[PDB]
Amino acid sequence: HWGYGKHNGPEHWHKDFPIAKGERQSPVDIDTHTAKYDPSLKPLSVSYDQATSLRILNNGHAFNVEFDDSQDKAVLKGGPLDGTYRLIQFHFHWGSLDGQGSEHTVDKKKYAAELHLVHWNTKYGDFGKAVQQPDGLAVLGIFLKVGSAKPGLQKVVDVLDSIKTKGKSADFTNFDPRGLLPESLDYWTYPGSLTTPPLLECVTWIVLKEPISVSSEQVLKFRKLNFNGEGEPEELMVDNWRPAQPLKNRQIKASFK
Ligand SMILES: COc1ccc(S(N)(=O)=O)cc1
Ligand SMILES: COc1ccc(S(N)(=O)=O)cc1
Ligand SMILES: OC[C@H]1O[C@@H](O)[C@H](O)[C@@H](O)[C@@H]1O
Ligand SMILES: OC[C@H]1O[C@@H](O)[C@H](O)[C@@H](O)[C@@H]1O
Ligand SMILES: OC[C@H]1O[C@H](O)[C@H](O)[C@@H](O)[C@@H]1O
Ligand SMILES: [Zn+2]
Repeated sequence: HWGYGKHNGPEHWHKDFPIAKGERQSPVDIDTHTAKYDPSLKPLSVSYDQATSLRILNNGHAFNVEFDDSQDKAVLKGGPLDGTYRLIQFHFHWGSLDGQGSEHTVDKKKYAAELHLVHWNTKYGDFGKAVQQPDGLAVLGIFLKVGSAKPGLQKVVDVLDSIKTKGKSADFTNFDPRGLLPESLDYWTYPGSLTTPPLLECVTWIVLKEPISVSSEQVLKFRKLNFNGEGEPEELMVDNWRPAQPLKNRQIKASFK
């Protein structure tokens, strides 16, 4: 099965997912000097006040905090997006050490971790149909750097001991994802893909420029999770990030002048 190790990591994925070498793969390095301000971008609207979180799951690659997406409870609109995109889940990618962990990089800088808030375009009815479309998904990416603690992350941190191994889940109701945002919504945007198999080229990426700060203790608890299932030899869930992929025939646009 695909993973992040030497024998099943990103350099192997193309053998079962040939789109891994495609024209629109993610993540990418964001060259800030090359990225151009785009006056055609509309204001970005993150509308999470009615979000309904349900559950947190260790899926063997990361942990997903899942939302009720049966209605427009928590949506992303505006910016580069045409129409309404509905929040389905968020997850993170992180490193074994503070100096790596993000998927996107900024002028080749790697952050300690990266948060992905995943949304699907409601014109396509369901996530499964959305991932058949070139504008099916919008992922809001947020970098994490290590410094002061992020208070709105602590509830996530504290439940991780209950989902240590692959396949474990726990109730995770009444979690407010607004507490994971930075102050500014300045962003870069480009067309890309899922960063894990099946690597589908369906994503409008919106990557915020301002990182959030989390404490060393918070990210250390991410690193206590396990890739393995219960009873199996312990493999710490660390370095679950894909490196930057070729930009090819793309441009990164900036929301800010
Ligand atoms: C059993 O060994 C493997 C190795 C690689 C992969 S892949 N292509 O990364 O999904 C799958 C299985
Ligand atoms: C299968 O669903 C997904 C959704 C999102 C992502 S990512 N890591 O945000 O690009 C990967 C896989
Ligand atoms: O409990 C987390 C969040 O859930 C939402 O459905 C509520 O409308 C918010 O007021 C609350 O902060
Ligand atoms: O032909 C000029 C155009 O080139 C494109 O590649 C850029 O995205 C536009 O911002 C520019 O106006
Ligand atoms: O908000 C997410 C979770 O945070 C804490 O774990 C609370 O104890 C729990 O009730 C809640 O579901
Ligand atoms: Zn991701």
